[PDB]
Amino acid sequence: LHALLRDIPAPDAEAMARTQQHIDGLLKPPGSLGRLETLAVQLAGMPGLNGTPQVGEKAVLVMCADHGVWDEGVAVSPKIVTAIQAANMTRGTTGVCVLAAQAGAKVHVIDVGIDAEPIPGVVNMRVARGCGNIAVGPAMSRLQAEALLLEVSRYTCDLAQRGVTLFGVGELGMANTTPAAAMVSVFTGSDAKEVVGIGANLPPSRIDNKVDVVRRAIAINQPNPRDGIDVLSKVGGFDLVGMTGVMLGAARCGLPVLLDGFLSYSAALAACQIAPAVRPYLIPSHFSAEKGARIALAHLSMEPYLHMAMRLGEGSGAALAMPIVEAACAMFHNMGELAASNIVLP
Amino acid sequence: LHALLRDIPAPDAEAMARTQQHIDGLLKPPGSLGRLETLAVQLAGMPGLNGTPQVGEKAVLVMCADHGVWDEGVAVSPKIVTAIQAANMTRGTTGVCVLAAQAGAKVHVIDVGIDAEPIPGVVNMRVARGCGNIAVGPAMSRLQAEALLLEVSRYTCDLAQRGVTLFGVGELGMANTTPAAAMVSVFTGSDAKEVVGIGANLPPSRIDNKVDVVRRAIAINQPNPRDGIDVLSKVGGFDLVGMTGVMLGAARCGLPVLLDGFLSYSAALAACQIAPAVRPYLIPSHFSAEKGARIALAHLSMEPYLHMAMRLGEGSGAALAMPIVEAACAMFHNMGELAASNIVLP
Ligand SMILES: O=C(O)c1cccnc1
Ligand SMILES: O=C(O)c1cccnc1
Ligand SMILES: Cc1ccc(O)cc1
Ligand SMILES: Cc1ccc(O)cc1
Repeated sequence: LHALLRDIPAPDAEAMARTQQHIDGLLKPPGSLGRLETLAVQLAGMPGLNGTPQVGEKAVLVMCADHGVWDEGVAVSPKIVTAIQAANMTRGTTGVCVLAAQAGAKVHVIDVGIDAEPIPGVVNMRVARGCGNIAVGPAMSRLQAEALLLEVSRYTCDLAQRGVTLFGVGELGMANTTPAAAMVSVFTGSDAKEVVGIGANLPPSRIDNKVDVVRRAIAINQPNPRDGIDVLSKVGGFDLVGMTGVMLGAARCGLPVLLDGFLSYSAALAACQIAPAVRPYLIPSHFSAEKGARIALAHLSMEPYLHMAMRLGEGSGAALAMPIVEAACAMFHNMGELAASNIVLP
Repeated sequence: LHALLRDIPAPDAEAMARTQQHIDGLLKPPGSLGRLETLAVQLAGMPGLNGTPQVGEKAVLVMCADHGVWDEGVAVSPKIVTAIQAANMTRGTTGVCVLAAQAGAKVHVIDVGIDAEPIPGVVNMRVARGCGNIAVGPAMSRLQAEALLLEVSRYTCDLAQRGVTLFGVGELGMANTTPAAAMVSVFTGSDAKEVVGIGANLPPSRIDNKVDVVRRAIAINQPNPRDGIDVLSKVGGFDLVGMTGVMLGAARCGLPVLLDGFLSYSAALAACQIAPAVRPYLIPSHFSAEKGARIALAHLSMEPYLHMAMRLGEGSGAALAMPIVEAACAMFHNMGELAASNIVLP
């Protein structure tokens, strides 16, 4: 793990310089394609991409798990939905499933701790049957967090070996916006009220309780903000841990990862805390409708491309942005050149 | 034309109601897919779509034309670029070309007034060899505007008859951000300084002159803000007129049109002024980096989906958003249902 972290590659400045010059010479006013140009340069710098913006196979990894905090009344969805939806992921009837198919991406469903019997067809990496109730203690042990990080990381890099060049990250876990808010609060130093949202349609009345739960979780566990693994283990969840693991894995592999929504921002903060070297590999997708989104994104210094007021999760936002990534590549490779048209600008 | 305007259909509220109920029953928390749901309902209301959100063939119409105002020193691009780029559109090496191919859309290049010899392969609807210099008089005659509107409108609806169900609108015309700013200024009642941008890399120094040119255009022509055709003819251009014509045509045909950037916002204001019934058919794509974008969008009451800091034009933003439209349809048609999973929410 320290090995893993040690070996994350830095971005290739040389490839990026070559990319930039190439972009500048395309059939358009310089810088006219804005963020699409910056994206292309970013990709070019990723070692697993072979010095150029390109997209081979795509995969969306969905981390599923239950949370003990559900018992605190922080979520209106029945606990069982996690298990139900996880099975549905195998049938391709879910939101991320539908959106991934549209993008030509494959969905990988991973059970990191669903509180139900095992689901056939789902990748089994179950830590336990749901994590500890963060309100009265830690979600899990540091050892448990570390091992899962390690395990997911490896699975991720392994896909790389099979042609995957672009990852998307997602989750499924009733009550998960609670640990996400706790993490955000801790990493950003924001007060709970500021970052706690309605999650999946939590009634306006029930909010106060959700805020109290987050505060309690923090007070009781005393997570250390300067220690990402400490935070994850104390006030996070298996699903959150798994997402962080994808990010660590893609970076080590020198490949890009598309973030999703709120839950993913939490995991990204953790990952960046654990290894800043991870940052350059992250790509935002959309701007989650969760209340704490703005704060979390500010701390990641990220500006999403899509404003869809989405708040479903599952990696649906990630899938939706994949075409944008492919667009930047298309632009890079298929546009003509100014010089070829004898076009001279100032 | 008055016929044309008379016959624009209202949206089908019945289809929309059915759509909404269907969306609500999908495998997700109600309203969780945000703008993707609203988009789907919007499409369902469009009569040319047959009561459901669907996408058949797609086309991006690019209106090309030169402007006399170029002579005022408002643009750094050589005048000839219009003609050059128009030809390039036939070769598929341009930005919109590359992005359309990615979206599976076909690009239609239409010459409405390029100041050069005719370009083989380009649809010929040339009004004149460039429009009048708006700084000292009108861009064209009202008759000329009306006829072009009519002609483009028809061409548009005709494509419908060949399976096209989704349009994208774009332009190509050196100096065109000048008439666009004038129109915006006039329709919104904003001062020129507020809406005049750098267009295609206009040097910061040269801005003042661009602002003076817009003011002059307005003072001299005295366009009537309550008369969209009056504005277009006086301070617009052939390309701007053509874009408005696409919007009028798609609406009459009961089909959706994706807007592009700044230039397209100008045309949209005109179209809405001319026929408010057009509004429900318009779909924003991205948020142009042009200075006057925010003001123009506010007046259209639109919030784009994509924030890419793009400012190329050509309909590139339109092409880039097409996948989003297809996503809303995919969502609508391919997701499973709550009831089927025995999922009951509050
Ligand atoms: O932004 C998200 O990903 C999200 C928001 C609410 C509930 N679940 C997921
Ligand atoms: O927003 C646009 O479409 C645009 C901005 C600048 C120059 N040309 C087009
Ligand atoms: C130089 C240039 C190229 C393309 C375009 O659409 C405008 C200007
Ligand atoms: C009810 C539900 C459905 C999907 C999902 O991802 C979350 C909750």
